[PDB]
Amino acid sequence: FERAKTGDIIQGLPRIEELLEARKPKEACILAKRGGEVKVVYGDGDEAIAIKVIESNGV
DNA sequence: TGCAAAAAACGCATATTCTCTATGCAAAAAACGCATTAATACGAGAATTTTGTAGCTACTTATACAAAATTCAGGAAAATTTTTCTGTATAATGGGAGCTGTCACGGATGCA
Repeated sequence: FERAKTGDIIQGLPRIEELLEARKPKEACILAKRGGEVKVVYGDGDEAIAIKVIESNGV
């Protein structure tokens, strides 16, 4: 089962230092070059759990 | 239970009279004066005489040389303790002791 890794005893003394020295909050790395739109749900038509990201103007 | 009323007491007629307010007597204190004697103090004399001043004299000390008769600081032996060095001869042939339950981070390497 998906299970709680959320919180609402969250964002406390630890959840700030990770931004103070500016570490890797979420360690993500999404890019940008503008398109941008609903983009199906994951890029191109998505599919069974397919995964991509988003586009409007762009090449 | 209202008084009218009688007798004896209790109130308007003086003797008595007796504490009482009132002056002359008298006796001894006292204090004042006659006063007398003695003592408290003035006068003179020369005697002691201590203090005040000078010079002499004896004691006391200012000072100038220094090795007195005694203290001490090294110097150089011992005296005993202690310290460093050297030496003693069978065989002996690879070292124990915890680290193994922390979370998270930042490089820094290895390993295909």
